[PDB]
Amino acid sequence: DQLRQEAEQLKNQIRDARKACADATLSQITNNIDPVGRIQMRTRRTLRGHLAKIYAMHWGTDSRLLVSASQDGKLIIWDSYTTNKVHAIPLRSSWVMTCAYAPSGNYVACGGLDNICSIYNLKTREGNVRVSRELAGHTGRLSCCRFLDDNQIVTSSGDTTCALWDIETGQQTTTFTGHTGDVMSLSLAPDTRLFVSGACDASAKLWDVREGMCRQTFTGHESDINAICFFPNGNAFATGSDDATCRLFDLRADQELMTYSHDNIICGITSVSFSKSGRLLLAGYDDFNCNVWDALKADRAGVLAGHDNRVSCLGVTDDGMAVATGSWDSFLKIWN
Amino acid sequence: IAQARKLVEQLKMEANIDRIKVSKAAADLMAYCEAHAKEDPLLT
Amino acid sequence: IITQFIAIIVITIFVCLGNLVIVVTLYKKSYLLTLSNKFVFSLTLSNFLLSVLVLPFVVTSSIRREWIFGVVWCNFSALLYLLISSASMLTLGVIAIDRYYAVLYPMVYPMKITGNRAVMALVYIWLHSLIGCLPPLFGWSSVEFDEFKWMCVAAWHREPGYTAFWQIWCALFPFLVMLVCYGFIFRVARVKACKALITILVVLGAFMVTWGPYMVVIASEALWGKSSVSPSLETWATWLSFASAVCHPLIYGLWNKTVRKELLGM
Amino acid sequence: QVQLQESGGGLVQPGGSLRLSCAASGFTFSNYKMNWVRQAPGKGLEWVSDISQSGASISYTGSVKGRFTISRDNAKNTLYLQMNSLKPEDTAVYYCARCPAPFTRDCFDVTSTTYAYRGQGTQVTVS
Amino acid sequence: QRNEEKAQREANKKIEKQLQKDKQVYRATHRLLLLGADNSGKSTIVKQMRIFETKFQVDKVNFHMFDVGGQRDERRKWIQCFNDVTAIIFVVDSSDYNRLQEALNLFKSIWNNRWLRTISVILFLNKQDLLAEKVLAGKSKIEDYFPEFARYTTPEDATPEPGEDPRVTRAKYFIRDEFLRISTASGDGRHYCYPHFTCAVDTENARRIFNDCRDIIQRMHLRQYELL
Ligand SMILES: CC(C)CCC[C@@H](C)[C@H]1CC[C@H]2[C@@H]3CC=C4C[C@@H](O)CC[C@]4(C)[C@H]3CC[C@]12C
Repeated sequence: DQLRQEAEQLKNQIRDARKACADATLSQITNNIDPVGRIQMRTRRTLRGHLAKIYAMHWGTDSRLLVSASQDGKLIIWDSYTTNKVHAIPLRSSWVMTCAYAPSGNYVACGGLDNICSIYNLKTREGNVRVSRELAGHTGRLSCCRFLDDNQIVTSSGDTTCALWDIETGQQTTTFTGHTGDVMSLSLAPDTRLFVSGACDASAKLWDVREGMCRQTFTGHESDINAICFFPNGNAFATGSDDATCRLFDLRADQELMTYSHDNIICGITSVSFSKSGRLLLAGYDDFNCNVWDALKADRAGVLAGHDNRVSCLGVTDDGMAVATGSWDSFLKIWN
Repeated sequence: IAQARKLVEQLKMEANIDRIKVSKAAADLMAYCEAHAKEDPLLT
Repeated sequence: IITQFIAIIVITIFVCLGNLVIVVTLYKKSYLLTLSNKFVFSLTLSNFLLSVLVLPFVVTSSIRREWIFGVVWCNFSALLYLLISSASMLTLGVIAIDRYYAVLYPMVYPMKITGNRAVMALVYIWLHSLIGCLPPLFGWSSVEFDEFKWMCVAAWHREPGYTAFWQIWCALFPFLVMLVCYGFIFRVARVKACKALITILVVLGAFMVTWGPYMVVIASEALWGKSSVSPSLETWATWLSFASAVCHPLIYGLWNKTVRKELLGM
Repeated sequence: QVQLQESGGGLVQPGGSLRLSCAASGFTFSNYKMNWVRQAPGKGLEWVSDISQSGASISYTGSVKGRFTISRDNAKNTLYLQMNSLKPEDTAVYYCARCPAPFTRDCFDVTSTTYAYRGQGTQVTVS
Repeated sequence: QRNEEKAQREANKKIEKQLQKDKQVYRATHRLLLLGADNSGKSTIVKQMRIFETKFQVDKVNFHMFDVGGQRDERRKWIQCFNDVTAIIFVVDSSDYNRLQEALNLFKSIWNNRWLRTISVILFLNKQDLLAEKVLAGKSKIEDYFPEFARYTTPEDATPEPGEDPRVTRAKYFIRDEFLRISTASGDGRHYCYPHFTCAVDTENARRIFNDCRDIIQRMHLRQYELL
C-alpha cells in the first residue's frame, strides 16, 4: 500500500509539473501562421502484384527503391519510378507485420507472428537474394523492425519488449522492458541514438539504445496505440490509436501537444508517418481512407481515398518527394 | 512486489527529468517546419 | 418510318458506349482480367467492333433505302455482323459455363478452370463463330441487302438450310447452355437461401427478348418465304438483334460487383 | 493515463448486500462497453457481467443472474454492481474493465496476467 | 542507360511470371484460423487430420490451419491478421461449464469483430463424451452455471444420436443454441456459424471443415454474381 501511495504521489507530481509547463496550447500559438489549406494528392502509380494484404512498407535511403511485405508470403522490392519489381523474396512465414530496408540498402528485414526477424542480404555476388540472418528470442510477435546500420537492428515485440540486436553475433545486445501491453510500432530517431515505442497500454516510451533504460514515458490515449514515428527533428513523435485520434508528443515537453480527431471519425488508426518538413501527418485509418493532418492546425488538409480496404502502410521518402499507401486490398499506391 | 518496485523506480526516474515550456516546444516544431518548408514538395 | 431509323440511331449509340466503356475499363487495368472478365472483355470488344464496322452502314442503308457501298463491302459487313453476333451470343454460354463451375464446384474452380483453359475457351468461341460464318465464303448461300432488315446479311429465305444451321449452331447452342447453367445455379441458390429468380429471369430474358424475335422472323422467312412477316415486325426484330449488343455488356459488366466498382470509380 | 478506481466491498455475511461502484477517468465513458470481472482466490479471472454503451444491452454470468444487477452512470462516469443474497463463493477481488475498442460490441478483457485497462479492484469477502 | 532499362524489363517479366505462378498457387489454398483455449482439444483436432502451421488436403484442395499459440493471452491485435482466412475454426470444451462463459464471450467478440464479421466461424463443441459423463453423473448441474437451462426444452428439429440420454441431448443442444443465439443476433447473413458435435476420437473433422468452406465459397460466389 505504501508503494502504491508513493507511485500515486509521483504521478501527481508528474501531472503537476506537466500542467506547470503547459503555459499555452499548440493550436493557440500556431493560429497566427496560415494553414496549408486543402491538399490534393493523386495516385501517380499503383504498385500492384501483391496477392494479399500488405502490413508494412519502407522506403530506402535511395528514394526510388521501396520494400513491401504481404501475407501472401512476399517481400517485394520495387523501383518506384518505373513500377518494376526489382526483387521478390519469398518468406518462411506468411504473416509478416513489419519489414525494413537497411540504410546502406544491402539488407532487408521481415518479422511477424513467427517471432523471428529474418534479415535478407540483397547485394550478394551469387545472384538471387538469400537469407542473411535470423534473430530469435522474442517471445511475442514482432510488430516493427528498424535498422540502425548493417549490424544494429531494433525490433519491437508483442510481449511488451523491444530489443537491440547485433546482426553479426545474432544475440540480443540489449533488451528494453517496462511496457505493460503489446508494443505495436517503433521508430528510430534521425540521430539514431533514441527511439520511441508505442504499446497497447496507451503508452509511448522513449528508450536510449546505449543505456537500455526507459528514458521517458508518455500517456494520454484511451486505447491501443498502433503507430508511432518521430518528427523530422527527432524531438517529437505522433501516435495514432484505436479511439480514432492522433496525439503529438514532444520529448522535452514530456506531455501531449495536439490532438487530431473529429466526431465523424470512429475507426481506429493503423499507420502514421511524417513529411520532411513535419508539416503533414499522414495517418492511415480503418475507414479505407488516409488522412493528412496539419501539425499546426490539426485540421484535415486532405483525404487519400483510393483503397478498397483499410490502409495499413504509410511510407514517406527520405527526400520527401513521394508517399506510398499500402492497403489490405493487396494494393500499394504512390501519391506524388 | 518486484513490479511495484520497478514502477516506483521508473516513476522516480521520469520525475527526476527536467522539462521545458510548451511554448518553446511549439516554437521549435513550428521552426523545424518553416525551415524545411522549401524542401518539402508535398506542401508546395 | 423515321421512328424505326430513330431507334437504331439510339441502339447503335448504346452498343458503342456500353461496350467501349467496359473494354477500356478492362484494358486500362489488367488485374480484372481474370477468366471471367476476359470472356467479358472479348464480348464487349466484339460488340464494339460490330457497332463501329457494321451499325453505321445499317443506319446509312436504312436512311438511304438502298445499299451504296458495293458488293465486296456488303459481303464483308454481313460476314462481320454474323461473326460478331455468333461470338457475342456464344460468350454468354461460355460465361454461364464459368458461373456454373464457380457456383457448383467452388473448391476445384481455381484448378478445373485455368487461364490457359480460359484462353482455350476464348479461342474456341471465335473458332465456333467462324465455323458458323464461313459458308457465306463457301457460297452455301448469299449475302444481299434485305430491304426490311435494312442491311445485308444472308438470304435466309433463299436458303432455309443455312438459316436452320445458323439457328442450331450459333443461336440455340448458346441458349441451351445459358439456361441449363442458370437453372442449375438456381436449384443451388434457392436451396441455399427471391433474388435468384430476378437475376435468372433478367439474364435469360434479355437474351430471349433481343434474339428470339429475329429467330422467329428468319425461320418464317426460310420456311414460309419472304413477305410472311410484315416490314415493321422484321425491322424491329433486326433492331432487337442489335439491342442484344446493349443487353450483353450491361448485364455482364455492371451486374458484376468488381467491374462495376472500378468502372464507377473511373 | 486511464484510471479505474473501485470503491465498496469488505466483509459481508452470507445473504447480505453490497454496492460496488467504480469511477473511471481518462477517457469518454459512454463509448466503451463496461464489464465487471471477479477473481476468486486460487483461480483466474472470471467475467461476471457487462453493460453496453447505452445500457440497453445487459448480460450476466449465469451463476450470478438475478441476484446481481449492473448499472452505468454516464453523468458520474461510473459503473455500479449491486450484489444481494450473497454466497460464500462470491468472495473475490472485483475489477471493472473497459473493452479495448470504443464503439465496438467485441472485446478481449479477461486476460490472465495483465490487462491495461482494468481497475485495481476491491476485496469482497462473504463469511 | 537503355541497357539498364531493358535489363530491368526482363527482371520485371521474370518476377511477374513468378507472381502469376504464386497467385495460381495461393488462390488454390485456403487459410483457416484455429482458435480456442486450454482444455480445448485444438491439438487433438490438429493431430487427428495428421504448431504454428498445419497442412492438410481434402479432395485435392489444400487447407492450411494455424494454431497461434506462441503469444500472450491478449488476442485483439494478432487476430486482426486473420481476416482473409476462409474460416475461423473455434474449438471449445463443452464439458467445462465454469470455462464455458469465457468461451461464449470469446465467440461473441469474434462474431462481432469488425475484421471478423465477414469470416464465418466453424464451431467445434469438442469433448462431447466428457459433457455426457458430467451430466450423467449429476454432481455438477448446468443450472448452477446457466439458470436458463432449467427452462430450456429440446427443439423439435434436433437429431440426437440414437441411444442417447435425453438429458445429454438437452445439454448439448442447449450450449449449441447458446452459441447460435450469438451467431444469429447480428449475423446479417454474410457469415454463418456451423456448429458440430466433435469428440477427440473422431476422424471426419477435416471433411466437416471442407464442406463448410465449400458452403462459404458457394455463398460468396452467389454473392459476386449477385444471385443472393
Ligand atoms: C429485356 C430485359 C428483361 C433485360 C434486362 C435489361 C438490363 C439492361 C438490366 C437488367 C438488370 C439491370 C441492372 C440492375 C442493377 C444494376 C446495378 C446498378 O449499379 C445499376 C446497373 C445495373 C447493372 C443494372 C443495369 C441494367 C440491367 C443490367
